[PDB]
Amino acid sequence: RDALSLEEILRLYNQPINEEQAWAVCYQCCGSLRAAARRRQPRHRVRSAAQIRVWRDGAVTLAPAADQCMETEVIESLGIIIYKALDYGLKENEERELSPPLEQLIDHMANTVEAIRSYRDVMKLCAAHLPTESDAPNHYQAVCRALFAETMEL
Amino acid sequence: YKIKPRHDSGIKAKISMKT
Repeated sequence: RDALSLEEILRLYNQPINEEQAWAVCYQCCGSLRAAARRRQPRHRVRSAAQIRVWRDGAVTLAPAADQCMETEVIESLGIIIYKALDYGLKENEERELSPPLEQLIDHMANTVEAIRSYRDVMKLCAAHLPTESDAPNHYQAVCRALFAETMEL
Repeated sequence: YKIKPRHDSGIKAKISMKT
């Protein structure tokens, strides 16, 4: 097989993703969505983790759900789905403590803050999490590549 | 990772209200 859904990955591990994987899926998915916007592809909200496809080479793409849409709404729905992958298997009354830069990323993506407006803004914030910003493409590809290979061993 | 009791109007709570 060449791709696993984020949903499959969560089920196989029966535990949430780690923080680095959240940063990486976010960066990588936004990279693909940005390439698709260049070709005026139809925009789809991320309804569940099933739509997020992690590939053997570490690319991450967004499939349409089996069933107008602003760029910000795709981002918002991705932010929500990523948060649920970090929260996977927790009781409704418990809450994972995220590092502050990652909480901030999610808060801004989901518009729950008490300012991100494109795929490119999300990528900039993900790149800034690394000590050396220019390592982002190779590092985040490597994280998702490892996430795939490891899940395939189980 | 650290687990703590759900925070009133923290991130988990704000996100539960969007869905």
